[PDB]
Order: sequence, then C-alpha cells, then structure tokens
Amino acid sequence: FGSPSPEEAQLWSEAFDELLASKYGLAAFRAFLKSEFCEENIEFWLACEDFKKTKSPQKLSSKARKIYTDFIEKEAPKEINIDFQTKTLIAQNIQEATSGCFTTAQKRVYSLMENNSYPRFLESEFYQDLCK
Amino acid sequence: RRELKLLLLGTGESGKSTFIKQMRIIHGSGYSDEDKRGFTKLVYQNIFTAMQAMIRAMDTLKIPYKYEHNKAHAQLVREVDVEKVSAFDVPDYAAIKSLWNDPGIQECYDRRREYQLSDSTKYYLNDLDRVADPSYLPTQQDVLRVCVPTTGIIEYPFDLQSVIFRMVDVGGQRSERRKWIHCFENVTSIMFLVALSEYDQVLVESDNENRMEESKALFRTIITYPWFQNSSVILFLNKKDLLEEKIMYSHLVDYFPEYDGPQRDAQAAREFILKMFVDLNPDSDKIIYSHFTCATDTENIRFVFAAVKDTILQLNLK
Ligand SMILES: Nc1nc2c(ncn2[C@@H]2O[C@H](COP(=O)(O)OP(=O)(O)O)[C@@H](O)[C@H]2O)c(=O)[nH]1
Ligand code: ALF
Ligand SMILES: [Cl-]
Ligand SMILES: [Cl-]
Ligand SMILES: [Co+2]
Ligand SMILES: [Co+2]
Repeated sequence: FGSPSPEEAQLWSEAFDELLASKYGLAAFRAFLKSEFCEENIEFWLACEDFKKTKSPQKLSSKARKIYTDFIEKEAPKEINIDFQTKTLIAQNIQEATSGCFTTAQKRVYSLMENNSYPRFLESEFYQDLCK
Repeated sequence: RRELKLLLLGTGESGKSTFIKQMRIIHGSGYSDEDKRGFTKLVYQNIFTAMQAMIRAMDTLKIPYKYEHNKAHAQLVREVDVEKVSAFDVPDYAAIKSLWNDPGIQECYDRRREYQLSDSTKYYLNDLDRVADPSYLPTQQDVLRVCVPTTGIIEYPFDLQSVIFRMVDVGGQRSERRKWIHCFENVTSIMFLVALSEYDQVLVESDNENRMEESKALFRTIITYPWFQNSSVILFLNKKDLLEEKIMYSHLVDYFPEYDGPQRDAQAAREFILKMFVDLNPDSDKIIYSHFTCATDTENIRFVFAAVKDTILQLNLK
C-alpha cells in the first residue's frame, strides 16, 4: 500500500510544502526530478534537513564533510548549481560546522525547485492522472 | 507527427529559457491573463535578490552609502527570507526605493560587471512603483525579463504547421554540462546561444575567468563532437540590446586586444564577435548559420524563428 486520494494529491498544488509533507508526493516528485536529471537538488535539501537537526559535534563535523564532497566540491558527483561565493562561504565554515552551515544553500535550492521543477511536476501527466 | 529535435546550448544565462518562453508565445501554450499571475512572486524575489546583491557589492567594493540611514534600510533588506516573500511590504518598498535612489548604490550598480547581478535589475527597479502596486499584474515583457536558473534537462515540444520541433533547455553552468550527455542522441540542430553583453563579465562558477572566453571554449567543443557532424549548427549572438548600452563605456579592446576595429560601435564590435566564433570551426564543409538577437523582444524573434524554421527544414527535409 501507500497510495494517495485524488483530493489528497490536489492539495499538493496549494504550495510546495503540501507536496513535501506527503510521503508519496515526495516519492513522485523525486521520480520526476530523475526524469529531468536534477534530483540532486532534492537529495541535497533532504541532506540539509537532517544535518540541521544533528546534535553531537562529531556527527555535526563528519556529516559536514559528507555533504560538501557529494554536492559542493567542484566536479562532485552530485554537484548542485550554485555560486562560487556560496560554495566558498561553505568551504571555510566546514572545519567547525554548526547547524547553519548549508542553510544559505538549502534555501536557494528550495527556491530553485519551488520556481522551476515544482511547477513542471504540476503540469505533468503523471500528476494530473493522479488528480482523478 | 513528423518530429525533429533541437538543442538549446549555451553557458549560464545566455538566454536559453527566455527563448523557450518566446517559443510558447509565438507557437505555443500562450501566457494567459491568469498565467501571468503565477510569476508575480518571482518578480518580487528577483527584486530582493538584486538589491541583496548590490548591498554586498557595497561591502565588497567598500563603496559608502551617501545617506547613513540607508545602512539600516540595507540591513532590513539583508535579512529577508526571499522564498517566504509573497506580498510586497510598504516598509520593504520604502527600504528598496530608498536604496535604489541612494547615489552609493547607483555607483555600485554602475560597476555590476564586477559582480553577480541579473541583467533585469534596472528594468524592474525603475518600474518599482508599478510592481509594488497591491493590484499588480505583470506584463508579458515582465515575464521574459524574469531570471530563473534552469537546472537539468527539459523537453519543450511545439507543433509548427508541418512539423513538431522538440526543443531542449539545459543548465548553462559548468555543473550542469556533465548532464548534457543525456540529450545528445538524435539531434537535427544545435542552437548555441551567446550573451553578446558578456565580453567584460566574469563567471559565477569561478573567480577571475572571462565569460566570453568560456563560450568560445564551449562552442568549439560542441562543434568538435562527432555525433554532431550531421547536425546543423546555428549560433545566436544574444542580448544585442545590452551590447548597445555596454560598448559605449566598456572597451572590447581591453578584453580582446585583437580587436583592430573602432571603439564605441555596437555593430563593428559584434561583427568581430561573430568572426571569433565562426573561426573556432575546423570543418570546412560545415557551414555555421548565425543571428543577432534580443531574446526579450517577441517581434524580433519571429523574423528569426520563422527564418530559422525555413533553414532547418531546407536542411533536414529536402
Ligand atoms: N536585456 C536583455 N535581457 C535578456 C536577453 N535575453 C535574456 N535576457 C535576460 O537575461 C536573463 C537570462 O535569461 P535565461 O533564459 O534565464 O538564460 P539561461 O540561463 O541561459 O536560460 C533573464 O533575466 C532574461 O530576462 C536580451 O536579449 N536582452
Ligand atoms: F544559467 Al541558465 F538557464 F543556463 F539560468
Ligand atoms: Cl526603516
Ligand atoms: Cl523607513
Ligand atoms: Co527608516
Ligand atoms: Co568535413
């Protein structure tokens, strides 16, 4: 099981958060981003949302490295589309990383989906079929 | 359903997505009275972003604000969650208005070649009154001017009379170029955009690297690809209007010391720019069709995309 009602899925149009609230809605949106080769934005955002809540200064420093290499380091496997400014802003901060290390970039990437991939998800046939 | 695929390739912000927007207007989905409402929020975000950019440039370049209360105004602007913006506050209107009309910000704006600032900054801030209106509908020209980065690879299919052109928007930045692989099969024609206005800027992706030197570099590579030997290659020297502004104080000769032509001429400058790009071609039998464009003008594009329709048909039909 796991399926959403059409009414439930229609709510995902209200805003980007109504989708992300939805466990399934999230699964669908990822699938979409895969189809257009920019799922790295959503993974990274999810990666930040956990990092934000990290407690111990060990994990708070070794996850700090995990994220950097995966998304920020140039030619990184999952390099996200952001500025040299912001990328360097991070690079320096990572020695003694705190919760608010990536939160600058997190916000951009969210906007970068909000204003771009999210609207397209809504104009997709997979979604519109789901609203029936 | 006779289908032909077209790639819109080009560095960051050469005007690729704007082209797609203009396709939709000339041969497509149309931007209804309503449609337009959807963009408002992003026009707002653009405005805030641009100003947030100029405020850093004040620190970065150690340019002082003329009026000292504009610092606390800039402080307020500094600290806006740009995503959470849905309406336009009178205090935020006051803050931006105030800043924009500060001669220190205006000095900083003049030096936008030294930093990251959307090309649409001035268009919006001068019509800030029109924007700030609580009953604001964006014009279509407003929509074209919006700056929204493309990430990944998106197919935008349009049915012209005879054929269905399948257009593909991609990410211009270095980070996205590794993804372009995923759209290279089965390509009738590349449409390679170049910002004409970019001859004196540096790259968002790295410090101290000339934007046009990038494009030349990239164009050469694309051309060089063997799976593109039977594709038509059409070059678009875009942002020609921004070139008419720029060449009257930034001197091409200081960036490309080859340029033996005269200064303060848009035309003679851009003809040189074109030569530069055409010269990067090795293959002598391969002919490179070109155009000068302003992507934010619909009446202009129509005499180009009606013309480019005719070219691509004649090439890959008869
Ligand atoms: N003034 C002017 N602005 C343009 C022109 N073409 C694009 N722009 C603007 O420059 C930015 C780049 O457009 P975009 O299509 O996002 O570039 P892309 O990233 O390569 O798709 C947008 O804000 C456009 O409105 C042009 O010919 N003249
Ligand atoms: F820099 Al782009 F779409 F390539 F905004
Ligand atoms: Cl104030
Ligand atoms: Cl005030
Ligand atoms: Co005040
Ligand atoms: Co040959």
